[PDB]
Amino acid sequence: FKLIANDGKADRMIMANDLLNDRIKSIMCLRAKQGFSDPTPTLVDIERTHILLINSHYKPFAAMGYEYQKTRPNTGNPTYNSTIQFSIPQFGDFFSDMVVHVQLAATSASAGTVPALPAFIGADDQVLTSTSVVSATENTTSGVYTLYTQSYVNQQGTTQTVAAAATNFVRYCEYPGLRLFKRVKFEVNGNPLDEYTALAAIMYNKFHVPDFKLTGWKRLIGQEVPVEAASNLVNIASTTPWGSPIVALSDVNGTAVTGSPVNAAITARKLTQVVFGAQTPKATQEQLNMFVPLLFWFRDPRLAIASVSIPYGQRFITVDIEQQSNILFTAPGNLFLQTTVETLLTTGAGKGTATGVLLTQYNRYTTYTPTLASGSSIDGTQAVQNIELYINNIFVTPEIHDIYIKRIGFTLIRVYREQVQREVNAADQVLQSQLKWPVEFIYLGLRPANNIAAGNTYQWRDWHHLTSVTNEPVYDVSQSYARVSIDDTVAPVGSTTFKQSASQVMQNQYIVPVETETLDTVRVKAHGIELYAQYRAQFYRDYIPWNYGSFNLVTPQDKGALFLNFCLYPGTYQPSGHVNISRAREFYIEYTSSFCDSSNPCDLISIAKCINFLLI
Amino acid sequence: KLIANDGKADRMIMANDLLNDRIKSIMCLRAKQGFSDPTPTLVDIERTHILLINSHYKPFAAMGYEYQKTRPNTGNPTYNSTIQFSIPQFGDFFSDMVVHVQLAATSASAGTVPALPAFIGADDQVLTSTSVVSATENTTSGVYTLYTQSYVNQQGTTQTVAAAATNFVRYCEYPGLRLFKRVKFEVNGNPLDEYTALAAIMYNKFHVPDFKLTGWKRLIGQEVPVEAASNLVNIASTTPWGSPIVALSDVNGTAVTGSPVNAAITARKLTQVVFGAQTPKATQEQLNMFVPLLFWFRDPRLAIASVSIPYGQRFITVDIEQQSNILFTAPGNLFLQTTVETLLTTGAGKGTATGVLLTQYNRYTTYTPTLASGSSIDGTQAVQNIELYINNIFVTPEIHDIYIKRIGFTLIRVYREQVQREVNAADQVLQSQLKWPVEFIYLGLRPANNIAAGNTYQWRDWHHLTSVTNEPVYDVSQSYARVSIDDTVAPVGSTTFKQSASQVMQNQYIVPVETETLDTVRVKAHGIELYAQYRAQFYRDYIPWNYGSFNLVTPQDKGALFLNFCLYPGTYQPSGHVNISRAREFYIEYTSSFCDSSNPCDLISIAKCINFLLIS
Amino acid sequence: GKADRMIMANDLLNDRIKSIMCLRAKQGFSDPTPTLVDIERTHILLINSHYKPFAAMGYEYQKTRPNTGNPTYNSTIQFSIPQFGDFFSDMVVHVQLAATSASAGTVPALPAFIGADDQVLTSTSVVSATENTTSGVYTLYTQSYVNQQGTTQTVAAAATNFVRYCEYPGLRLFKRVKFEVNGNPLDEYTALAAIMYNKFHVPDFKLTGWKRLIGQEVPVEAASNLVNIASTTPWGSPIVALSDVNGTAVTGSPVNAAITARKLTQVVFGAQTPKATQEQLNMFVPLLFWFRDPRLAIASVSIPYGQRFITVDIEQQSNILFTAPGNLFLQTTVETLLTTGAGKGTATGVLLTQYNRYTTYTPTLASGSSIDGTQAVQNIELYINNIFVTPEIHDIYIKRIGFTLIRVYREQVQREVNAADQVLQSQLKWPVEFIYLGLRPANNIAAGNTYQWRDWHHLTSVTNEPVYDVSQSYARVSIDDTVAPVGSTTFKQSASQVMQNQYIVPVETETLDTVRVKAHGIELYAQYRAQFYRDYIPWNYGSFNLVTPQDKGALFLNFCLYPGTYQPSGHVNISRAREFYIEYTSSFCDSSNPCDLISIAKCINFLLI
Repeated sequence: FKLIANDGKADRMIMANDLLNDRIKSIMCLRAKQGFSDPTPTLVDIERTHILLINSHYKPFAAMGYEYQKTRPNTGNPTYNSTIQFSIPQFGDFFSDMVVHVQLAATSASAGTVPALPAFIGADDQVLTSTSVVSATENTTSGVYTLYTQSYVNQQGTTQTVAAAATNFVRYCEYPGLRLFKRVKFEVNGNPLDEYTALAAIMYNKFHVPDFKLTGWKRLIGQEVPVEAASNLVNIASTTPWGSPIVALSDVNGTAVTGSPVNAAITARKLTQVVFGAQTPKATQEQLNMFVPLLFWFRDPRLAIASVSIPYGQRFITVDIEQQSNILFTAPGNLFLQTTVETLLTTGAGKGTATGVLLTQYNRYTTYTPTLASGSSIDGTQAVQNIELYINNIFVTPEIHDIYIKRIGFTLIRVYREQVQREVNAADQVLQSQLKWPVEFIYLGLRPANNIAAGNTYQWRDWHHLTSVTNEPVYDVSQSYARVSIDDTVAPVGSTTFKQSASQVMQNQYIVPVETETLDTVRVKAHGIELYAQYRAQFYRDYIPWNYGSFNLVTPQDKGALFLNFCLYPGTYQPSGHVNISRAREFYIEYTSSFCDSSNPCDLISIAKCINFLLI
Repeated sequence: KLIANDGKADRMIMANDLLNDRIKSIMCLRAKQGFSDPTPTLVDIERTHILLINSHYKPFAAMGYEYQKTRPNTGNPTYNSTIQFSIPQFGDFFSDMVVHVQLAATSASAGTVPALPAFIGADDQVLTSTSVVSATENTTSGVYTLYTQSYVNQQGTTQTVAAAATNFVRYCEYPGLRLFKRVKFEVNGNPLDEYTALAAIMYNKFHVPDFKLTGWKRLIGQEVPVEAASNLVNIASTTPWGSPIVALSDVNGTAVTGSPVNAAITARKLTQVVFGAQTPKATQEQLNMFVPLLFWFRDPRLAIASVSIPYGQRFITVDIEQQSNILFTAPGNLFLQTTVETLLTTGAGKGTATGVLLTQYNRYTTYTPTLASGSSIDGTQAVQNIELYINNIFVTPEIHDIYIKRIGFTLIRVYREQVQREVNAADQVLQSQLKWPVEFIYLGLRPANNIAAGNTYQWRDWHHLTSVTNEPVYDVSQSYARVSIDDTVAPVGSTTFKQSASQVMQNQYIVPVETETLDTVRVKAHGIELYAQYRAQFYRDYIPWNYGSFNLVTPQDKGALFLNFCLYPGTYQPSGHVNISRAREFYIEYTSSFCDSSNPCDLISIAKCINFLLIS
Repeated sequence: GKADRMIMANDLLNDRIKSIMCLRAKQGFSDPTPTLVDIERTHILLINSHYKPFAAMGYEYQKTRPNTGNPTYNSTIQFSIPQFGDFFSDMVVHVQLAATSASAGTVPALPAFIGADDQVLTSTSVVSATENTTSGVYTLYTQSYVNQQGTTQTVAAAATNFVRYCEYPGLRLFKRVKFEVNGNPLDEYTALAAIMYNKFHVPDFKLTGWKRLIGQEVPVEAASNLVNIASTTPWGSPIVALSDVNGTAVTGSPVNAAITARKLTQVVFGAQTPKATQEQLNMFVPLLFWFRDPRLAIASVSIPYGQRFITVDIEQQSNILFTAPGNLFLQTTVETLLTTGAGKGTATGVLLTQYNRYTTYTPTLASGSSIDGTQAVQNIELYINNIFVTPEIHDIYIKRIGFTLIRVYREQVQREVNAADQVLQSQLKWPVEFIYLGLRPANNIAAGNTYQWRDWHHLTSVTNEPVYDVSQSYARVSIDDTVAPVGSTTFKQSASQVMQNQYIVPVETETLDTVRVKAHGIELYAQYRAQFYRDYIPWNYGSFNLVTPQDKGALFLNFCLYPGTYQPSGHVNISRAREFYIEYTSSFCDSSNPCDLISIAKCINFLLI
């Protein structure tokens, strides 16, 4: 390998090595001519035209150091559903990133009871005890007698008695640290300098937490992380779990049989994910510790705020705490409704009834439904045991401090501007009344009001979703077949003395959350001129987040998270585009919906990140 | 305390004594020169030191951007045709481009239940419209083996041979990437840059990091996994097992191996489901894709001046793939049930249909999803809409005339593709497509069977760069039954104590096992070894791991290889290349343990080259 | 206006243009049009295809064998760094371990009896029973060995274990990795450093390559058959879409599926999965030195050939390769027989009404079947990126750069038995950017830990929680065609519970509750919960250079603003680092659970040319 540095027009345009050699020849000639001791050029001489890919240079930084400080609230002992205020203490010359430690006590539901059994299903042979409800359907035409049985059991199968003791489990809503803070306000002189709601926090959750930060984020805000679990070998090369009668069969013409398993060719095991954190129902949710970070522009160290610039007299962080009934929820515990259907096929007298004779075919179907206990609810006395605000304080030399205060003048900042418009219309043009500055981009969703309804038993999960979520069962079913001869003098093949039994039992059940999009098209108009034409929803949810922002902008998992973009580099401090303030006044977001109507009201959530300034 | 000066280390890193000397100096000068405020500027400070707190930014020359969509000039779009778009006149510059493709809802044509398979056993053969039955006697063992096959639906209902049955339909695994057979950007009828689907899958493997992946999938029609939670599988302090087996101890008090104990955590299982375009469905709903055009000017810095490429002769030209390479037939609600029953009788005629005293009965059952006969894709499926979206950029008239006058030229990156079919285990392949400096090359050896119509897995293998075989993974439901048929005989030890067992296929998984087609790669140019003969994993794993930062993904595909010649692949600033001279006589040598005459493979080679584009 | 004036300052720009064109016209330039550099003195151009030419440079990799002869486990291997390029940069080690199997062994002896009655011992099964004449339940215990197909294995017959590699074997094989210069370690690190990198510095756009480089298996996505088919159901008709006598849908009666869906599962079949034969393992273990950065490649003339070496100490095979249960399983069967007539609850009781079977399978080691100690290190080679520059620039660079800033590892591991302690960091004597911290239980690396192959790199106490997939089964059969079955004891009951699969959940118990950091009478970090160092700090700092770790015990004590960048951005001063205390709280570590406090610091040093 030799390094060729001048090979035609392409190398002269990319490396320009002959101009570089002419610069070096010429620069050594002048250094010598002028009386310099060392004629060889300086590294910045070369870097006037060329870039050095091998370069160890760095700049010394003006001396600095930082330290975190904890602070308790001014507002007494913390509770749910209250406003908590923090003073920004006088410590560092600057303060930067902030995070709040939240501690919620271990908690359990109150003792309740087993509820009443369901109603009868069949019209005949109805018996209701304290442990089961039995009914039947007769069918004297076919000879099939169908017997329904429902009962309450625990996980081990032991039947529970109606009105006996039973306790529900408890669980947290998904991303509890994000729902806990209804509003977060940075306060100076009584006036909000910036504030955001849980709506802005979940938008951050959907758009700005890439994978290399995701496990820490979920742990910071109390969301359970899946744990990987490995099975036994399911495949062992050169063998099979199947009984040999069905293994490696060939038909009478020598063709390998379709549906006949053959030995495995690899040795493998299965991976499955389990969760057992705050969102998983438990008899006792243990103490929940969260570190909810505050999503203000000055998290950036370059944008730390001068302590002398904001009077200690009234600089506050203020956090409105959510109600407990929106954070902690009941859910079925160790109690399951067992539904059982049995079919009896008789041929003799009384066939199709409880008195039929000669039973040829028995079938059984059994599902299990996790059931809530009655009178068992969340402990309304659950203590908020601790809440403390952490502030990164930054310190600089007195010389640099003086120069810095006297010379920057102003700093560019980003603020949140929210608006929530209730909608029953399949199409509307909503004036964006709350927008008043240059807007870089707008988070946009159309969240169905039902996602936050107390009557929605999936509110713990649906609350941060921006679509309509329907719940889709996927059943794991175990299938049995059993055959038995009851006459030891008669060949069973072809005989009714060769009985038949089969059963289908629910092994498990998953719930698939199917998202239904609420937005079809979105149009952005200002003074009657289109900022965005009427484009399909997937353009703002998939394309714009894919194309712009690099590792600062995440293509969101939520099918309802839309990104109205107006700059070229949405993540970066350096400005790169916005919508002017005269247009920011008369600003319309027009949507079309296949979902929203009077029967399904929705909230059009628009959250804008706007450019503002701070003088010192 | 901020320390700022601990000996050698702190001067080299922070140089604070120097900084304070500079401050004293500047303050004395500005006073002596007659400045009223002698405090240094922030600019003075930064000539030697970096300020870790600095809100400085630069104002940007005013610019905005807005998208505009246009319809093709070539009439109504269809499969297997050429679509051409004009790049309309609108902005001073045009940049990122995406194309909305809208394929209609579709479903397969009505077919019939196929014929039953051939007999398996030689004895007792009976063929009926609903089942095929054959047997194998064994009068030595007493085991009578009965084979029965039939067609059923998901509910298990028998289906008559030649009865109506309809296949499901699915899209291939990245329909947006396969659909655009070729994508050209023509100026004056000549291709300035063009790429094929092979370039798109290379982008899919190397340049879609996970924080862009979900959106990327939704843009090009790849279904996205949905997380699904199950009921509780572990409840702390209890167990699903029956109590006779729980927490056993042997005669010596030691806990029994294989005896379950109560759980110690409360947990549920997470599982992923898909139900999008690649899942077989009765109806595949309307497919709306937004396929990004992977040209260099997608970078906003590198937008194309509209004055430089005149309207009326600039075009985006897309060649559309055939429908049969995009939309596919799959089994629907029809399954081959393959049942094997073994009857162990011990009385007279044992091992025969006339055996008397049945002791043990075993049943084994698999289900195989089966295609219906004469049920294929709807060839009339319409391309309902295709539209090119171009981001237009507007700048001030003042900067526009300045920029076009002074910028001179712009760097561009072009695709240079060569495909060579091979039947050799080893070979030297001249790269006749390389005319310009080469930055890096995407390399794969894709078996021809991956894109062949006879491969029933083409819908999935088409983008893979290895040989892919299908290993089954079975979930089996094992049952046992035991029944005494005589109430006067003690069951234990009595042939009246029957035995019955069944093995039922609960589900089946297909594991795609990758067999690598490349063993080593050597790169040789003008008689110079650029890369010595190295194992493939050096190019697939180490080079993508070490280079490119978040611009280079370590590919999942075991056959995706990255030949690198620059230090920062993905950046605009050039960082190394292969000169034109060596690019003009460039050989890729490979060795392969797979490619022979029975397994032809395509040595796909796609280079990214540096070229230049002049103004105006 | 007002807001745009400060962001774009277009009025000032238009005047600078108008101003510049006037001056150039006065001074007699042919072209009054301003330069782009003129514009960039005040404004930034968002559309700009400018670039600088780079001083010519190419690179090539070179491959070298050791100086120490043929490689073996548990030895020291040294590579020279040959004279080739003007600079050398990133380094990677190709390791090739031969295909291997366990030795032939035997089916172990069967378990002891369980019940006190009716004990029977053959070479294929153990049987024992527990009577109950009060209830009439006769319980029958059966244990035996089978293979995966269920064929009964005979005691003392042949059986071979399987072989598996420990997790991340490329990170454990390199016990010590070392860049020696003029006889002295310039930088060195152990496997503890490498696993910290595994936890903090491998983002997921690099993760599949990283795992393939160091011998960690990659999960493979696998799709199933349709489990939901819209407008139909797997359930048989009698239980679908039921309504009660009031017209209300029955709770627990399945309905037709609304979507068509299929499952995705993940499987592994790489070096961590037990196999009859592990095929030859090929790893490319990257060497994690500071000079992997091309900007910081070491100049050849400054550290010439002959006084520069890479020295690697190889782990013992016993901590890399492990035996595992192969195709051998302990089947544990319990059968209950409820009889009501004479002799009820014993083996002679008549009138059997209810049968139940419960069956689990436990993978079982074979006796006398161990790993192959002859297993060869078949090849080991060091790859070095060499960089070439023109003679003119190289002469200038070697005369002008002066020095380069470097980063080096400083490790201390102190065994602890205290629930709380304040531990002096004796290994820090240079500025400190950040420290990786963990309290690893000593049993995670213990040979007596069957799960050592998995726990060795974990920084918490890992416990194993089983998760079972149980197949439930029911059977009824009428044994008298002249008696109506409903309500009759001639209508028999039968049920079985068979283990379909078992998963093992690694539950991590944290060993660190709080961490406080002191240095020379200064609190650098007040006593905070571990989750502040594990979760908040890696989340807020480092951008794509700092991954929030999955290991619940990995902590990041940060002392800089931009960890992972070359430009310095904060450090613990030399005076404080020289008297440095890390105080911890533990709810796990005590006399019975020894733990190792692992502190690995990244320190700043400098290198002269």
